[PDB]
Amino acid sequence: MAHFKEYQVIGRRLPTESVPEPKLFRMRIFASNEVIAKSRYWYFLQKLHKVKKASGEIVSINQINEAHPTKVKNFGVWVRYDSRSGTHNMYKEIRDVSRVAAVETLYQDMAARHRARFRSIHILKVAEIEKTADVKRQYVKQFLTKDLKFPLPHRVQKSTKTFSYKRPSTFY
Amino acid sequence: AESHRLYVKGKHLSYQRSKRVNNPNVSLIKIEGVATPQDAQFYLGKRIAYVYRASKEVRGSKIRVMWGKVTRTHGNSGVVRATFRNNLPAKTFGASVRIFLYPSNI
Amino acid sequence: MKYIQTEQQIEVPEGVTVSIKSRIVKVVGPRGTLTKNLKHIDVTFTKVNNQLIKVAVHNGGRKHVAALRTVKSLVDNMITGVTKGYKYKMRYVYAHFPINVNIVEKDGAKFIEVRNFLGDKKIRNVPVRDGVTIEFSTNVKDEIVLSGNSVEDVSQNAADLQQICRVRNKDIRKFLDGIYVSHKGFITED
Amino acid sequence: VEPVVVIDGKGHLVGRLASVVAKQLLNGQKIVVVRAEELNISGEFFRNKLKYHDFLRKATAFNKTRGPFHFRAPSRIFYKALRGMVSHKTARGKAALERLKVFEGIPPPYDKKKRVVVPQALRVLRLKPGRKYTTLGKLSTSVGWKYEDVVAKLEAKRKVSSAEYYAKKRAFTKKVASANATAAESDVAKQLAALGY
Amino acid sequence: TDSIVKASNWRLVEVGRVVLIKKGQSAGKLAAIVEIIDQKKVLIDGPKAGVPRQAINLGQVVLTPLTFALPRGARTATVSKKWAAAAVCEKWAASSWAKKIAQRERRAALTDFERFQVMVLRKQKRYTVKKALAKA
RNA sequence: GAACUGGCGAUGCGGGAUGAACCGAACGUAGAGUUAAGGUGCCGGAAUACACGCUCAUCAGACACCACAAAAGGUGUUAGU
RNA sequence: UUUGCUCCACACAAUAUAGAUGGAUACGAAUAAGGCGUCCUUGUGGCGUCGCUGAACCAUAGCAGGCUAGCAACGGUGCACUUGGCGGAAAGGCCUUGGGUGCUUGCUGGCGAAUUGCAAUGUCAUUUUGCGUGGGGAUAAAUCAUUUGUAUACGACUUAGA
Repeated sequence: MAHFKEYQVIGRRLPTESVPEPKLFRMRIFASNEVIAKSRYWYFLQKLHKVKKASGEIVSINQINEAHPTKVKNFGVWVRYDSRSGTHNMYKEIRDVSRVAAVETLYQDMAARHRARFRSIHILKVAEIEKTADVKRQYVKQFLTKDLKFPLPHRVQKSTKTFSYKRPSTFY
Repeated sequence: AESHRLYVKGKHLSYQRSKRVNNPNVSLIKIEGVATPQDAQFYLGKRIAYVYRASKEVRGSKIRVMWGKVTRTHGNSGVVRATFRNNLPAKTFGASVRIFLYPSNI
Repeated sequence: MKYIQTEQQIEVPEGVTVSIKSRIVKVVGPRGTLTKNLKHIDVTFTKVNNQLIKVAVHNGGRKHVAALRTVKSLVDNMITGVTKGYKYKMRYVYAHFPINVNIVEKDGAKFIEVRNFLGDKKIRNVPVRDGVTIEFSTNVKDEIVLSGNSVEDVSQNAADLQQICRVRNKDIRKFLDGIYVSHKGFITED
Repeated sequence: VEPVVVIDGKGHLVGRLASVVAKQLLNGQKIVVVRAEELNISGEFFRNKLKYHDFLRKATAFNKTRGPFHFRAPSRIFYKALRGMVSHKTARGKAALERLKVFEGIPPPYDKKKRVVVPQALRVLRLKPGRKYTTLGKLSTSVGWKYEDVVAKLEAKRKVSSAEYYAKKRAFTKKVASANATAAESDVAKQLAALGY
Repeated sequence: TDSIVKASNWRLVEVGRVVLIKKGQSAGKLAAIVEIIDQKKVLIDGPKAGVPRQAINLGQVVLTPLTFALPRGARTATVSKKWAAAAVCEKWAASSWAKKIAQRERRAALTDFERFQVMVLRKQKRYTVKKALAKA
């Protein structure tokens, strides 16, 4: 489900005769589609308040597009996840051009490094790092140096045919 | 001219099949120079001839023909499905067939 | 972590010429020539100013950048061996039987011959590697000197001589007899 | 597309080359593989030698002459890999296997024919740099192949003769290229360049 | 007496490096490297060729030997101005790589009649070339 | 040895190599199309697809039922508090 | 042994094809490097250029390809002859000297084709042979039976016999 979009989901408890106009709670949810986004909304509202989908209503769901989707950003993400033997809190840094793409990278990386499935991940917070010297992971820091430039040694060229006649090279 | 060919070379690969059951009514053909279904779309409906030789002369000739035609593409790599008037004899798995340019839409 | 770029710096003294094509390094100093094949390491050599050679690993992991420092040490040892050379000193340790060490000729090859080790009637022969010179130092009792341009070959000949004089079927921490490397330095004294 | 395709096995990974050749032969293409002793297997030499020893212990208990046979030559190791990728017990599999020849070195007449490569099976393109790999000739010698030295000597002889061929070929192609360039910028050359030639 | 080290130079991923996109929506248009995301990702912009400003994998492009001065993270108008100032398109078109692409496309665009002229013209040039080889 | 339900027995078919019971799906005789479960290096029909990472094992690992593995350890390497 | 055997030529008959339909088009080595060209105070040398696929190169027009005269030039390409070499990993192929002869679409010239009826592989290849024709060449053995015992259940083995 990593064709990720971000939605704002606003919902509430159902109005009653004694309590009209409830407090209109809102969440930011990364999900593949609106159905999953509303599911995640009710999942988190059930887990933090005494409101289930039966006693409430979704007032609004809107897709939030990245404000500047074409500038490279440094993102700090806070997650809590479940391992095989406990729950843990984690902080990670992702360099990428949008929030949804950072979160996609986050899910792929948590699956790769911790075998943490989507079920097992709560994204606590995704925030742009305003400036350098606040980045704390070296794998992001090393890309922020001055006049960065590196080669890509050992280029492997795709061959459309079964046999080549030339014993190819890896120069680049 | 040293060449007189007016057909495209093809190879009869196998029958349509699952892992353990084949269907001889459909033949899988690899057309030389075709690598994508998009390219193989050109050849749908083209007549196919399998040409083979016999000792006995039948009707003024010792070389016999099995006719068929390309029906649809198969997979992602340019293989096409073909149906023949009589099914190909399965000893021809790996034999050469001729895909003609008629009927022509170009 | 796959560091983007890691480099090490190699200093080249004035009398030394290093030629590196592909990964075949040759170093030519006043005392002679050394040649090393590094084709198994996958690094990049780049000369800066005829006295400085950079060596780099691009997008390399932990063990690959450990091997980069290893390459730096190997080339440094080549240069130090063609400038000063390597000298290894061995002392003879014995409690009762004096160890008799001689240079001998069997057939076209020099052999370090060891006799009377723990009173043994066996005669131990250690081949001398090419480039390694053998001397028996005077004014110090029972010291043999290994000298050469390659620290690898000198130290391996030293280790061969030390390993061939291991004690068997005895408590070695009591029967301490042997030929042990006592000094690891250069040929020129400074 | 050629009637016979001659594959230089040097630098290829044995299993990927076997899969490619098996599909070629099953689709009715004739393949000659030369320099089987220069094939490559991923993994360290000791690992692949342990694997071959584990192969070596498997034999029919009550009669070893009917058990699995343990061929030591590099060409027969590659042929063994090709079996298992061809259903050799059928008539169609026997025909596909009869479409195949494997050699150590490059014997005649293939020594004067062009050799091709299979880039999807090339180690230099497929293996990650820094990964250990095994050479089939040395593995075969270690498990009992007898003819590594004679093959190396005879391949050196073929390589010197081929180098003389190539020096002559360089002279001729330089002559042809210089004379073609001289005849360039003529009316026919201009028109052919306009047409894309 | 002089130390010699074979450099083994590469094309470099840096801001301002000209890339040729080889597959995707553009598929054969030049773009400029605007900023480096990570080891496999960059931001490119191709305003002259109409390539949208986008973040792309380095496996989707192939670096060219062309390079021009460009500040990090430059916007699309700035890239356009610097591209025009450096005359990147002409420097590309002067390369044998670009003429190879143009020449394969021209061959693909030939008609059957044009192929017939190609055959006759090649025979004539071959006749003259063979005379030159005989004299040589 | 009991409970509820679904099955096998009484049932072929596609998949799990193989198998009463699992997954999918239940069956007149055919044609065409699309799929299920399962797959797409080769055997073997179908991408040696694309993408992000992790792992090198001188007993690697490789799919549910299912054809086992533990307590306890490692400056191996990778993320993190 | 119905005047046997064998090898070149040759027309005939069969034959049966794991599958021809322009060309299998020759360095080696490396890939965190190379190819090619050029120059020199010959190197692990300088300089330039190339790759990013064979999407190439060669070939390729003519009744499945018929009939002909020249022009610059002595080219291109078959067929037999021939000169010398080279190749033993399974060489059985590669290169070259000279003349003869056919074609040449390099260019400009001259005639024909139809009715296979609107397509039908529309037969052009490659094997193995048997019967004839006309030239060349060669002119045995093995087994049974008998015999030996270095062998042996029988076969087999090992010996001998004009």
